[PDB]
This record gives sequence, C-alpha cells and structure tokens, in this order.
Amino acid sequence: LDRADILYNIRQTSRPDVIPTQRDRPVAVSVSLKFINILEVNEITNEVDVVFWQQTTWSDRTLAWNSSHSPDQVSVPISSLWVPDLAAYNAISKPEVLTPQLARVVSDGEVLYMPSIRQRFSCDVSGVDTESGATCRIKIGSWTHHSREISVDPTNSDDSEYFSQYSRFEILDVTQKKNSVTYSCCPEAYEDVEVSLNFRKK
Amino acid sequence: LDRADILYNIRQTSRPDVIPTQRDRPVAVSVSLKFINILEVNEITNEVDVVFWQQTTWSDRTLAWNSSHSPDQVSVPISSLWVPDLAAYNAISKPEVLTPQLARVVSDGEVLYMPSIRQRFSCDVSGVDTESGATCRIKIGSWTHHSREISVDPTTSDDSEYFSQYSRFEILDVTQKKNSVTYSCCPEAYEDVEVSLNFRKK
Amino acid sequence: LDRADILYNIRQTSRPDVIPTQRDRPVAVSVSLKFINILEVNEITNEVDVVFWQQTTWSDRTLAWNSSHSPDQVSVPISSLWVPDLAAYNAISKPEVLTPQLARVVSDGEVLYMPSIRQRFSCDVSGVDTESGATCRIKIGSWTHHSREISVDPTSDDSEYFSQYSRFEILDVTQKKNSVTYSCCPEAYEDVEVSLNFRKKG
Amino acid sequence: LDRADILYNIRQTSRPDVIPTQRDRPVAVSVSLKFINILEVNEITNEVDVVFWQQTTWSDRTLAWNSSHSPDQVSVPISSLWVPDLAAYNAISKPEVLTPQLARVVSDGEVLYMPSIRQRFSCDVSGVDTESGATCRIKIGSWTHHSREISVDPTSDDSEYFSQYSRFEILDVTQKKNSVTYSCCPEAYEDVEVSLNFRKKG
Amino acid sequence: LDRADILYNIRQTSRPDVIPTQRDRPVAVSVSLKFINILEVNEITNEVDVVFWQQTTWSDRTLAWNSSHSPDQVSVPISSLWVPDLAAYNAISKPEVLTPQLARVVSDGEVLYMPSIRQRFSCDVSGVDTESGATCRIKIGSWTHHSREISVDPTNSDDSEYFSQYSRFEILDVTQKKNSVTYSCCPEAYEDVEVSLNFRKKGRSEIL
Ligand SMILES: CC(=O)OCC[N+](C)(C)C
Ligand SMILES: CC(=O)OCC[N+](C)(C)C
Ligand SMILES: CC(=O)OCC[N+](C)(C)C
Ligand SMILES: CC(=O)OCC[N+](C)(C)C
Ligand SMILES: CC(=O)OCC[N+](C)(C)C
Repeated sequence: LDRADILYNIRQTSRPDVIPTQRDRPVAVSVSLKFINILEVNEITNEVDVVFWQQTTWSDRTLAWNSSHSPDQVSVPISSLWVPDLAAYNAISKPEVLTPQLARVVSDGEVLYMPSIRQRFSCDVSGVDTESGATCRIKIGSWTHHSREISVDPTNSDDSEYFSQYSRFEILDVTQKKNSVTYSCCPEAYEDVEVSLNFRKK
Repeated sequence: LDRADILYNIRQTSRPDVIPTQRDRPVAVSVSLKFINILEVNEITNEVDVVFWQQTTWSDRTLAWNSSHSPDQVSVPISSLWVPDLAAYNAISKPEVLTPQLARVVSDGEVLYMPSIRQRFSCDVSGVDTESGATCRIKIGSWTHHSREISVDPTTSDDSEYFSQYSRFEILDVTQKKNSVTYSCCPEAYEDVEVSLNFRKK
Repeated sequence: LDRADILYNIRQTSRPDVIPTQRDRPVAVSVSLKFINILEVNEITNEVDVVFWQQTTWSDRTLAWNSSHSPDQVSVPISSLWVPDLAAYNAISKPEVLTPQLARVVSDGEVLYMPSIRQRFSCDVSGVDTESGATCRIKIGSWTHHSREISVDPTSDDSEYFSQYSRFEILDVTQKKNSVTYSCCPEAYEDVEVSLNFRKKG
Repeated sequence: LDRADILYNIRQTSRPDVIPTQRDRPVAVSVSLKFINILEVNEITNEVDVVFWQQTTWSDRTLAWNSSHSPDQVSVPISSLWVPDLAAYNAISKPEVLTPQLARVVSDGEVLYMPSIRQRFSCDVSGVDTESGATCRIKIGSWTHHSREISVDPTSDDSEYFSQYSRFEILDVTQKKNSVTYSCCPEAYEDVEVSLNFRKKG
Repeated sequence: LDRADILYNIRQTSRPDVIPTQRDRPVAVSVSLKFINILEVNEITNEVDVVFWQQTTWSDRTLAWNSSHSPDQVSVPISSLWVPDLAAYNAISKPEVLTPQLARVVSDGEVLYMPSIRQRFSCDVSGVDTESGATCRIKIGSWTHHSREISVDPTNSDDSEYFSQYSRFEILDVTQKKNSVTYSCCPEAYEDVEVSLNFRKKGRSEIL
C-alpha cells in the first residue's frame, strides 16, 4: 500500500457525514487548547481576541489500514473525514482558521486535527491589569451530539509553551475541566470542556 | 438500520429544494429565540448587535424511517435538507452563523435546527440607560412563502437562561407574538414572529 | 404535477446561462427599489450606506407549466434560473445580500426575485442636514446586455417599508428610465435612475 | 444557431484552463483602465483606494461560430472561459469585483471582459493637495505568462466615467507598455503602466 | 502534445491530495520571501502587516511529460496540483492571497508557486524608529508533514529588489535560516525556514 492508494480509499469510502460510533458507545474526543496569542482585550465590553491551537483527537476505525509494508500515517483534507462539530459556547465571532485544513490519520484509525484559530470571546476580563490577572473561561462542546454519541475530555506542556513572547499579555495559568450539562431544550446531557485562562497585561 | 444507511438514504433522496407540505396544509414552523449576548448598542443610530440561538422546528415526513433496532436520531448537514427561508425583516447585516450547520432529525420526521447567530438590527434603543430599559423588536418570517405554505409560531425556560452574565446588558423581559401581514407588493398573507426584547445597561 | 415535479423539471432544464428572449425582442425587466434603511452618511466623502429591497420581475416562458390541479407558484433557488445581470453604476462596495436567495416563479413564466441588499454608494450627500435634504441618485442597469436584449423599466408609498428608527427620513423617491450610449460600445444600454430625497431627523 | 445552442457549445467545449495561443504567437491582450472614483487617499502611508473599470480584450478563436442567421454576440460567465491572469504589481488588497462576472463574446472569437474593481494600491501620493497633484502609477501584467505567451498593450476623455462627487479630480491619465526581466525567471514579462495624475478638489 | 493535452492530462491524473515523495525520501521544498511592502507597524502591540512574494519550488515527477515538439512549461490552477501545506507559525491573521492562484509547471516536473500575500504577524517591532531598526522574524514550515516527508530550505540576492519605494519603511537586511524542531506534542521533527527582516522607519538616518 502506498500513500496514493491509502488516500484514494479514504476519499472513496470515508463517510464525512457519519459519526464513527463503535458498539453505540460514544466517540471519545480529546480536546486541549494551546494559547498562541492574546491580541485585543476590552475590559469595558468584556471581550477578548485570542489565537489558539486547538488539538483534537479521536478514533475512526473505518479509516484504518494494514500498515505492514505501508506508510503509518497520511495527511488528509478534513472535507474527506468525519470531524466533530465542536463549538465554543461563548464565542461572539466565527472561528477564523489560520492554517491548512488537514488532519493527520494513523493506520490504526486515530485522527489528529490541530487547526490554529483566531476568535473573539465574551468572558470576564476584569482584573487584567492587576497582579492576579483576569480569568477568562471558554466552553467548548459538541453542538448537536449528546453525551452518549460524543464525549469530550481534556488531555501536557507549559501553558506558555507556544505562547508568543511579544504579546502585551502573559499567561499565569491554564486549567481544563470537563462538564456534563442538561439544557431545557433537550432530554439528553451534553459534554463540554471548560478551559480557564488566567492572564494579565505585562 | 444503522446511521450510515439512514444518512445515505437522506442524502440520496431528501430533496432540499422542496417544501414538505402535507395534503396542501402549510408546514408549521416553530421559532423561538434565546438571547445569548447583546454586544453593541448605539442609541444615536438605533442599532443593536445581538447573539442569539434561533430554535427552529418543523416536520418533514419524507425524512422518516422505521426506528426499530435503529437510531432514533441523526445529525444531518443542512445542505441535505429542506430548511425554511426565515429572514429578520429589520436586520441590517447578514446573519453570521457561529456554529456548525447541522440539523437534528428524528425518526418520525421532526427536524430541529438551532444555529447560533450574530446579527445587527435596526430597532428602538431609546431608554437603554434607564430603569425601564429599551424595547427592541425583531420580526422573523418566511421570506418567499405565504401563510398557506408556511406558518410560523412561537414556542415557550427562563429568559436569561442562556444569556451571558458578562454582557454590559441585562434582560428584563422577552415576549413572542405572532403576526399575519399582507403587503402592497403581493396578494397573499405572510406570517411572522415578533420577538420583543426588553433590556437595559447594567 | 406537484411541487417536487415542477422543481425537478426546472432544475433539469431551466438554463441559467441563457437570456430568455422571445422573437428577438428584448427581455422586459421591471425594477423598483424600496428603501428600508439609511445607515451611514458621510457628507465629506459623499458616501452613503443603504439597505433596500430590490424588486425585480421578468418573464421566462421556458419555466411555464400547466397549472391545472397543480401549484400556481414555486420558490426556486436563483442558481437554477436565469437572472438579469443588474449592476448599480455608482456602487463602491459589492452588494451584500441579506436574505435567502430564492425567486418566486409563477406557472405562466413570471419570475419575482426580491432580495434585500446592503450597499455603499457614491453620490451627492450635500444638504442632508437641511430642510430640503440631500438628493442621492442610484443608477441600475444591465451590465453586459444592451437595449435590444434587455430593457429595464421602473414599476405604493415611499416610506412604506422604511425603518422608523433610522436617523434619516425619506422626503421623496422618484424613478426615471434612461438609454445611454458609452464611448466604449456602439450599442445603447438601459438603466433606471432612482432619486432618493432624504434628510437628517430632528 | 440560437443563444441556447451557442452557450451550450461554449460550456461543453470549455477549456477555461487553456491559453488560446495560435501558431505559438502570444495572445494579444488589450488593457485600459477607466477610473470611476478615488475614495481614500493617505499621504502619510502612500496608499490610495480606487474604483476602476478594467477593459480587457483578446481573441479566442476556439469560441468562434458561424453567425449567419445567428446572434452576433453572447454574454458568458467567465468561469466558462479562459481569462488572462492579470495582476496589479503594487496592489495591497485583493481586487473586489463590484459587477456581474460576465464576458461578452463575439462570433469571430473576440472576448470583452470589463469588470468594475475596487482596490487599494501603494503608490506616490505626495502632492495630492497641490496644483500639480500627485502622480500614482499602477502596473498591471500577466502574473505567470511571459511575453511569448501573453503580450499586454494599452489602448475617450480621462474623466469620462469619473464620478463628479469624488473629493478628487483627474488632471491626466497616461498608459505606457513595459517588458521586464525579473531575477526569478529568464524571460520577460509584459505590463501596462497606468499613470494617474490627480489632486484634491478645492 | 500541445498545451490543451498537457493540461487535460494533469487535470485527469495528478492527485492534489498526494505528497509526491520519491523513494520515501522527503520532498525538498525551496522557500524564499521577497518583501514588497510593510504597511502597518505597531510597536506597542508588536504586530506588523507585511506584503511579500512567497517563492515556492519543488519537484513532482508525476507531472512530467516529454517536451519534444511540445511546450516546455504550462500554468496550472493550484487546485489541480499537490501544494505544500506551509504555514507561518507567528501569523495572527489568515494569509490574504492577492494574485491569481496559478503555479508554473516545467516538463521535468518542477513546480514554481509564487503567490503575493498580505499577512499580519506577531514579532519584535522594538527599535523600528531607531538607526538599528527592528528585527522581525517569520517562521514558515510544513504544518502537518515532518522532516522525513517534507524538508524546507531557503534558496545571495538583493533584499530590497522588489520592495516598494513608497513604503514608510526601508529594509536594512534580510537573512534566511533553516531549523529542525521537535515539539512536545509530537515525536517527529519539523523543518522550517526562519526569515529575519531588519527594517526601520524612513527618516531615522539623517546626517545633516
Ligand atoms: C440540535 C441542537 O442544536 O442541540 C443543541 C445542544 N446544545 C445545547 C449543546 C447546543
Ligand atoms: C418573492 C418575495 O420576496 O416575496 C416577499 C414576501 N415578503 C414581503 C415577506 C418578503
Ligand atoms: C461587456 C460590458 O461590460 O459592456 C459594458 C456596458 N456598460 C457600459 C453598460 C457597462
Ligand atoms: C510563476 C510566477 O509567478 O512567475 C512570476 C512572474 N512575475 C514576476 C511577472 C510575477
Ligand atoms: C497534525 C499537526 O498539526 O501536527 C503539527 C505539527 N506542527 C507543530 C508543525 C504544527
């Protein structure tokens, strides 16, 4: 098997509209944000503009192949793959993807999609100019799939590992927590990850 | 019947250009806005920038399947479905959809489409800085289908249920009213929902 | 014949690239603007930001069907139809279509496409803050079809749909037809000239 | 041959990717700018915002038809045609096409594509507020085709279509042809240099 | 073979989704930036707005043809070609491509893709108003391909050769360096080119 064959097969038979549930267990989706930059902060309106690297991981066994004498991995356009419908509940602008939209697929079926994203958020910006800093919370969850179809789980490296040293801001701490919430509109629980960003103006 | 089959059938046969009228009764569309955030208000120009959750519900029996030993629901890209052509009569910017464009389809034919939307509106903003607050009205209706083809109806959860606690504004009250209007441009009646948002600066 | 059949036939055969001329007479296209809002006015740069409903009407007999025991009308995506290539000669931004892109087709072949449009124009804004107001002229014509292929012709109240929350008010609207030859092309080109007399509200 | 047949044939034998060279002579492309408006000028940053009408003309003999008892001309979507890859070397924003994207094709093979374009340019703006005015130069050439494949050649009162409501007035427009060798490639690339002499009005 | 045939063949069979590796050696991609303009500089926020030509070059032997009595080269829409997934690590806006999206393909398989791009970057802008100027660094690498699949390499030239004389800024120097980096996220190494742009505001060089 070579890369041409593997990509042909994926394109011909991958089902980007079909959630790859196994045994009607939920698809486990790992999510972790690495912050790259904080661009604009407005303490009056409580809005922040952020660039982040959104690492997303899940299994789709329908993508698997025998890698004995073959590539162990390929890069695939996400339009050819099922991708989880993650949304940030407190976003106030659409996500602007800055990077090429390619996922990495491993022969066992694991998929890694790590786009870089610029997006505005509404959150608590008070204290950004103090020693304690502000604590901004971002909630990311599946938009239409409940906990029995998709479960999200937080995953690492330094919080500033990839954070720009030229930002006006600095990261004090990042914590990631998981939630399961029921909403009035729907019978089922929905999972989300809540990322807490503690940051301040230098 | 598995998801893959259900989604294959819907893609092969749903017809997204055809309004699913039964027995030439109008398609009943339920609409209700849940406000998430009020971002920019300009009392001088009478313009408001709003984020809201537009819950939309209707029946398309052509999507139905026998759910014995089958999923009761699937998520479907809205490009594969008929979707009502709702428009806000007093919008002054195009709707910016913030979330993944997926509708949820139930085996009986019920469709639930609930996008999160950012949009600018022209409305009465006077009094936003008083105790009584301002009352902004948004009219949403089918753009090209008259009352014999589509009827819109509001549906009744608390008003601030999903409203951001970090907005500069707070919601005092939300009411939803139904209208049937004839215009000079056309002979038939057009139904709309009028949502009244009473809000003020905190 | 039901909606599904009518829409299937139109999709299969309608020819969106072909101007529906009959007997080599020009296609008669009716155009009338209904102003909805005036958003930004700059008396210094002579630029105005307008929202308007663009009523456009013409006949395409190739879309006709026998409406005995059939719907008299359907809504059709404009990508399935021939649509006139109208352009505003004094626009300085591309038209932002705010509404669903659907035309209404009658069984006799009449088409009604009426999008809502936000667009910036360069015109005479002087006097906007006086009793007489400013008079802004917008010229709309076929971009590439001359008077033997397409003729445009203007076709109730002025402030009928004009927002009561605008900073501006409409004093008068007149619609005039022109036939112009340019230095570049030997042929003549029809346009409608819409004159908007408006001023700042007290 | 009616218009439907001509357009069917063009669409079916669409090679919009193939430059229509004959006998390995270069395709001769005529270009001339008609300025419509100058919107924003910044003497500090040396940036100008311009609206102009780009008249472009060339032969594609593969589009020809016998026009005996047939239309002499048709309008064709440019996605069905080969179009020259012209770029403005000193542009600092992407071209915003304001008008319908249709070319006019004559039965002999001549093509006429004249879009209206809003674009920002970096050029010499100094002296814009003097009697002599500023002289801004725009260079337009084929981006990837050298002089043996495409030749560009320049070809009416300078302000014939210039808006009388601009803050600026045109003193003079000259068009010059160039043939340049770059460090990147051994071959010469042709361009037209348009010189716009303009000043702030009084 | 004429142009029509060559373009038909490339369209029908070229697999824009398949990296053209030979012998499982990495695809060698050459990258060099030619700066055209620096538009907005903010010393407070450390952001710069740049226009540049991204010259990109690589071999795809699956595009080759026998050029006896045939064109030696064609222009091809990049949607019909494999193109390297380069990204600027310190970009803060998406690249705005200003030019037609066409690559030039030579009969031997060599591809040259040279788009003009406007993009905002986060980098060190301090000293932009001094004689020494600022030194802004831009790192460009393959986003998802590691060093065994894609290697990037910088291409002596004139730095200001295409730089606008009407910019508020002037280029003092440009250097291009190659890196190979391992990240905590992933076991393999990723190559990038680091381009160092030394520039300053005009006016900051007087002797009189
Ligand atoms: C169909 C749909 O949008 O369900 C919404 C679930 N929630 C509340 C997580 C967004
Ligand atoms: C075809 C069409 O746009 O009809 C308009 C109906 N209305 C007034 C609800 C928008
Ligand atoms: C092909 C073409 O654009 O002709 C232009 C006609 N005019 C002057 C009405 C725009
Ligand atoms: C392939 C390519 O972009 O060649 C560039 C020619 N030039 C310098 C006219 C833009
Ligand atoms: C799949 C993927 O995005 O890998 C990331 C490699 N890196 C760190 C160069 C961006």
